[PDB]
Parts: sequence; C-alpha cells; structure tokens
Amino acid sequence: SEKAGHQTSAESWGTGRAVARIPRVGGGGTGRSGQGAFGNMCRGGRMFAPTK
Amino acid sequence: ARYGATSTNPAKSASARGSYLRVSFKNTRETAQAINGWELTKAQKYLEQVLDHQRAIPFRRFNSSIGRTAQGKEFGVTKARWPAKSVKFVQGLLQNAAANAEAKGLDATKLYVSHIQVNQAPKQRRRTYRAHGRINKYESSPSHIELVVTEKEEKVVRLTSRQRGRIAAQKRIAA
Amino acid sequence: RSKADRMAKMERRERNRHAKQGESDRHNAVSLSKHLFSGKRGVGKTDFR
Amino acid sequence: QNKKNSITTRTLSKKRAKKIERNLKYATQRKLLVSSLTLVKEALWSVIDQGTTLGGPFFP
Amino acid sequence: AKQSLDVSSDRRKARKAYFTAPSSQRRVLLSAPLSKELRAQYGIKALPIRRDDEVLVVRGSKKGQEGKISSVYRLKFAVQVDKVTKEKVNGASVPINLHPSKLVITKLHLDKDRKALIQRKGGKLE
RNA sequence: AUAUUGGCGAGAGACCGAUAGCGAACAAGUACAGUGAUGGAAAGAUGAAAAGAACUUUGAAAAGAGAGUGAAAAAGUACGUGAAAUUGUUGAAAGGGAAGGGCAUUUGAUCAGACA
RNA sequence: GUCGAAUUUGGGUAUAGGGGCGAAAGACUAAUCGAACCAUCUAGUAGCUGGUUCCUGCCGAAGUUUCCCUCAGGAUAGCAG
RNA sequence: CGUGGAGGUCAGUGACGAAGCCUAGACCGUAAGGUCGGGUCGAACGGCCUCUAGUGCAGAUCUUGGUGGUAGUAGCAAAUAUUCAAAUGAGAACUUUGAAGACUGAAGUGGGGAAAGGUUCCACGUCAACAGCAGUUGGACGUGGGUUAGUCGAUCCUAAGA
Ligand SMILES: [Mg+2]
Ligand SMILES: [Mg+2]
Ligand SMILES: [Mg+2]
Ligand SMILES: [Mg+2]
Ligand SMILES: [Mg+2]
Ligand SMILES: [Mg+2]
Ligand SMILES: [Mg+2]
Ligand SMILES: [Mg+2]
Ligand SMILES: [Mg+2]
Ligand SMILES: [Mg+2]
Ligand SMILES: [Mg+2]
Ligand SMILES: [Mg+2]
Ligand SMILES: [Mg+2]
Ligand SMILES: [Mg+2]
Ligand SMILES: [Mg+2]
Ligand SMILES: [Mg+2]
Ligand SMILES: [Mg+2]
Ligand SMILES: [Mg+2]
Repeated sequence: SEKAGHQTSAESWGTGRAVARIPRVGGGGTGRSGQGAFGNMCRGGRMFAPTK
Repeated sequence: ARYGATSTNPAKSASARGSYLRVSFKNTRETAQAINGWELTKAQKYLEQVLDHQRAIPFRRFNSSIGRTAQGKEFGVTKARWPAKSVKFVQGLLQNAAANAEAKGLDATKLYVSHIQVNQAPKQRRRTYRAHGRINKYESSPSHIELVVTEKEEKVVRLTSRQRGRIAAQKRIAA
Repeated sequence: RSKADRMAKMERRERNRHAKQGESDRHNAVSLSKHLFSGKRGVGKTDFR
Repeated sequence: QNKKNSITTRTLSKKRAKKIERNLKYATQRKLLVSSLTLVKEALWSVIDQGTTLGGPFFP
Repeated sequence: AKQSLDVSSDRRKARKAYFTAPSSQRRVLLSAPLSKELRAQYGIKALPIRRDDEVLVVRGSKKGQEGKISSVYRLKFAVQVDKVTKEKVNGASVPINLHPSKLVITKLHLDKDRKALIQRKGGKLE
C-alpha cells in the first residue's frame, strides 16, 4: 500500500535531546507515544523503496 | 515435576517445591546455601534458632554494604543476617519434604538435604511516581524453591617385550 | 461453579503479576516523555528547579 | 540401566522411553525375520434385561 | 479440474466457508454413508445423519461398536452415540465426539420427509 | 467505445506471514490521552478429543508429594517448538593490583580413524 | 510588602493567532509565545554530521597543469583501466 | 559461499521421525561455508539445471522487545505519640471492644454546602492484585439495598450579551 507507514502523526524531537533524531509519535496516554516512525529501520514504518 | 536435579534410586528420597513465591530471591538463596547438605532435623533446629536470633545466616554472594555481626564467626564470615520471611518459606518446604518422606516410609533420622535450588521467578512489576513527573519501576523478585532430601546409606596394564623380559628376570632372581 | 472459579483464578494471574488493581486498571504509559527528553538548557529560563 | 535394574541430572522422559521400546520392537522383528463403572453398568443392564381381599361391603 | 467461473479453488475461502457454515449447511456437511445392506435396500449411498438412527463405527479406537445417535452436535461438527463414552473412576461418563464420515448407518429413522428425500434421490424403499 | 483507491457481488497472484502484511488476523478506530480540533496502541498457537488432574496425604491456604487422564504433562488453561542476553544448583579448573588473544609444548580430561 | 480600596474573589459574558489583550515585561493567550494548538501539502529544502550488511584471487592511484577577476561552485590536463 | 519465492528434474528425504534448537563428539574447504553422530522435538523439507528479489549487520546518541552490574544499595526521617488486656484469626505494632496517655482547640483534625466526581453512601460475604511495612482491615474484590416534595431548587423573568 502506498499509505503504509505514513498514516502517523509524528515529528522529530531535535538534536541534543539525548535520544535519536528519528521522528516520534506525539500525543500521550498510550504506548505508541514517543516511538520512532517513518523510517525503514523503525517498527511499523515504511519499507525502503516500496514496490510499485 | 522436572526438578533441576533428581536422585538415583528415587525410592529412598523425597522432594518438595514451591513456585512464584513472593519472597526475596537473594535472601532465599543465602538461606538455602546456608542449609545445603545438612541433616534435616539439625537444619530445622538451626532455622528455629535463626528466627530466635541465636544463630545467623551467612551472606556470601549478595552481601554488599551489609552490617557485621559476631554470629558469622561460626561459618568463618563477617556478614550474616536473619531473613525471617526466607526462613519461614524454607521451613514450610522442609516440613512438606519431611511429610513426603514419612508418607513414603523413609527413616526420618537418616534424612539429609541432598539438593536445594533457588531460581528467579517472573518479577512483580509495581511502579512508583518520582519527581519531575517520572515513572520508575518498583519490582518484587519472587523465588522458585526446590529441594530433595535423601536417606544416608553406608585395570589391564599392557607392557612391551623388554618390560616383560625385565619382570621375568626379576622373578627369576627373586624367589 | 468450582470449575468456573478455577478458570477465572488461572486467568487472573498475568494481570496480578502486572499488579493491576483489577479489570478496570488499564493505565497506559508512554514510551518516552518529551518534557524529560527535550532538554537543551541555556543561560536563561529553565523548565524545572 | 532401568531395564537391568546420589544426585544426577540424567533423566529419561516417558516419550523417549516409549519411542525406544517401539524401535527395539522393530529391531527385534527385523532380527527374527532375517473399569469398575463399566462392570457395574454391564451387571445392571444384564439384570434388567384367588389372591387377597380386605375389608367388606361397608364404610368403616 | 473445475470449469465454472463461479466456483473457487481458494483454500482460505474454502476454510472460512466451512468454519462459518450455518446450521442448515452443517446438516448437509455432516453426512454419513449407508451400510452395504441399506445401500442394497434403498439404492442410495449417503444421507445426512439424524438423531434416531443406528450407526456402526468403522474408524478410530471405537471401531466395531454400535449404538443409536444420542445427539447431532452441529456446533462442534460431531455426533454422539449413547453407547460410546469415556468413563472415569468417580462414575463420570463423557460422550465421545464422532464424525459421521467415520460411521456407517445400519438402520434409518424413517418418516414422511425421509422417504420423500430418499425417493427424490432415487430410492426404491420396500 | 472512455473513467472509477466509494458501494454491492465474484475470481485470482513467482505478494506479506503476527516487530511482516491495512493502524487493526483477537469484543480495533477498541483500550487509553487531550477542554477541543484530534492523537491512537499492545495483544494469534494445550490436546485428536477437556478427557482441564477424581481419590489419599502434608499444609490455614496458595500449593507440594503420591495417584490418575492422555501417544506425550520433556502438552497442567504460566499451556506447540522453546535460542540469546541474564540467573540457580552440581562437577572440573584458574586466581599475589583486570581479563581476553597468537606461536609452541607439558599436565589433566575426552575422542575419531586404521585394525590384516 | 500590603491589609477598606487603582482591594481580594465565585459565576455569567465579550475579545482568537500576521489576531486578541497588555498600569508596557516583546508580559499573557490551557506546563506551548523571537510568532498558540491540530491535520494536510510533505517522504518540503543539505553548504553539513552519522551509518551503509558475505568470502577469496588479480590489478591498482591521486595534493605537480591550465582556466572561469578572485571566495564558493565548476571546466580542463595528469596519474589508473 | 549463503537466504525468501518460481519452472524443470532426482518415480529425491520424512511418523522405524521433516523443519527448528542444544552439543566436552567427527570430517571436508585458504575462506564465505558445507557434511556426519548424540540429545531435544513433532510435520513437513532438500540436491542439481535454471528464473526471480523487500537476499547476508557490530556499530547509525539506530527502531521494537527483553535483560544485567549498580544493589538487598540510596532510601520508606515534614505534619509532637503512643501503651496495657481481652476477643477474632493459621498468622495481630497496624482489626474490634474495654482500659490509659495525648492532639485538633469553634479562622477546628467539628457540623453543612457550591463546582467537580458518579455509587465512592449502607449491609452481607470476602483477600489473589492494590493500600511503596503489615493486614483478619479498607474509598479494594464479589452480591445486593438505598435518593419519595403544590410549599426546597430547576422550570418563569430579565442583566452584560447571544
Ligand atoms: Mg508496515
Ligand atoms: Mg549505608
Ligand atoms: Mg505532577
Ligand atoms: Mg501488526
Ligand atoms: Mg512450551
Ligand atoms: Mg544462556
Ligand atoms: Mg529431526
Ligand atoms: Mg533489505
Ligand atoms: Mg544488532
Ligand atoms: Mg560497519
Ligand atoms: Mg542504542
Ligand atoms: Mg538504607
Ligand atoms: Mg511526624
Ligand atoms: Mg498546637
Ligand atoms: Mg491542646
Ligand atoms: Mg504493602
Ligand atoms: Mg464505607
Ligand atoms: Mg463495592
């Protein structure tokens, strides 16, 4: 699916935050918040060069 | 079933176990090691004396920043304690093992703790709230305990031709 | 009745190990807190004392 | 050793013992070639498988 | 090999249809073959199983046993015979779940609808 | 004649195989969070059949030991298999302010081939 | 410090983001203000930093030349196939 | 050299045990790797000729999950304070009653309400989890009971406003 791994509202926390600069899920109150996103090395993210 | 170690000739042995016991793993290991190899009745009397604070359990591995006592001189150590909860759990398992041996018909006066083993049960995970709105773990480390008591019960040499000749010559020289 | 009671008691064990106050205790923790992992403290106003 | 009849960690499972017995039967064949409730229910099933005159013409 | 475009060879679809089949479809799915004598008598091979017919077990550990169908448990895809049980020490008896394809019907429960079904399948009763 | 990532009904694949594939294979847009717009998880596998361990015994009890069911309990509703990190017990060994590695041999333990 | 008024305060109501409100501190506007929060365009943009997954055999370099006015960014000659 | 899938072939391997995993055992390759034995396991899988790709990890303050040393360590030291006997109970520093010592000191640690919460109120039963010790106790768990208006409010009126 062309939308796989992209239906996520996430943003990077910036440099110098003692964590990796991968975009992270916002919001709160759930285990999803703060997890990495959008990257091919991230669980639940988008694969590298998706098949067409 | 499936103990860490079993006894050959199981008709002269008895076993007891307790799983997911909410007691300190480190203190329980120290108590079990203090009891390992002893006679059953002597071990039970020793545990009663430990509860009465007449003797102590020597702490050998999990013993950083522990106070010093004179009751460790019996075992040649400086650090010993009196873990009441661990002693009570081990006493319960010893009593169960003695009951199992009596039901099997074994002689109670010849029983000795031939095996005792403490393992880490899955941890109980409470959590605590800390400053600046933090959440930190607060975990109990439960123990799996098992023990087995047992009744106490009471070369071709090839030589070279030279060696054979030397032995034959010595035999001829002697009587 | 006893069989159903044993089934419920066996089912309860995982939430008991997680130390839930009951079936209604479903608090969820985030993976990371941004106010704890968003710190670059200059010479000026801080976020906590 | 159990056929011939301290503390050890060497144990034999019943599954492996049954498999060894089965394989030994196979090898021996090659060498040669080269309930109270039931009883109660059965018993019950097998078991189940002038005159007199009182009073008279009046109302007591 | 199939030839129609309306039939599917998809394993996933076949398994889903089998496991979600309603009660009326499970009645047809739980069909049992007739015995040699009943086959010679009626001219038919298999019928859906029902409650008051006698069967013979031809497969499994209970092979050779006979009895009357105690129930047709369509929810668990099984039939229960009154004489085929498992006994415990405390007097408990648990029915053995048998599949009708592993049985053989030795005496049909006959009624008006049963005779109509046999005749429309091509039967020659009596 | 053309379009069709919505709806209804079908058939398929050199596609993915539970951290993959839709966020969701499961009471998933659920639980939970936010005043709100919105954000949004984790989570599949006993066994062919619950036959899910009757009964005795120790324990206040959870449970243990016998016994029993089952092909198997090295399948006990923590349930197919059951790796690593990390841990316990047993046995062997080394250790005077790190350990680990390479070349060579001694010692202890252990082991294959060739046995006409 | 102040403590009977430019006083303290509940509720209702009005003002909304290139806007409000400000006894003016670029203060405050839901722990967010040198530009509130939410979703989308969007996998926005790299002068830069970090990383980039099996083996063996054989061959194997480059700061040395001319130029775009000079930095930057490019062309060209040389060395290796 | 190795991995997922595809066409062909070995009428290939397999419940007398496929795949996987463990192994103080054995062999072949310079190596990538390949092969055999033993244990565990329980249903699928491989050699060769070719086709194909989401095909090989030690690093990215990498992602998700799990686990150590620290460590039985830091700590559980604000709000003056507890003690005796009996009962209950397997178990009592913490439950109940009695006996004592104290405290809030009417701007209360008292008696009611507004916002908010939604059954937390009360009875019976009851301890696996929670009450950072304990627990026979509880705002916990299980089953129920309980809120009665012509006069108290809403309902009606209008205020800034909508
Ligand atoms: Mg994905
Ligand atoms: Mg200290
Ligand atoms: Mg707070
Ligand atoms: Mg998923
Ligand atoms: Mg398992
Ligand atoms: Mg390990
Ligand atoms: Mg195998
Ligand atoms: Mg890749
Ligand atoms: Mg890694
Ligand atoms: Mg590297
Ligand atoms: Mg890291
Ligand atoms: Mg301390
Ligand atoms: Mg105090
Ligand atoms: Mg005072
Ligand atoms: Mg006073
Ligand atoms: Mg507590
Ligand atoms: Mg109350
Ligand atoms: Mg209640």
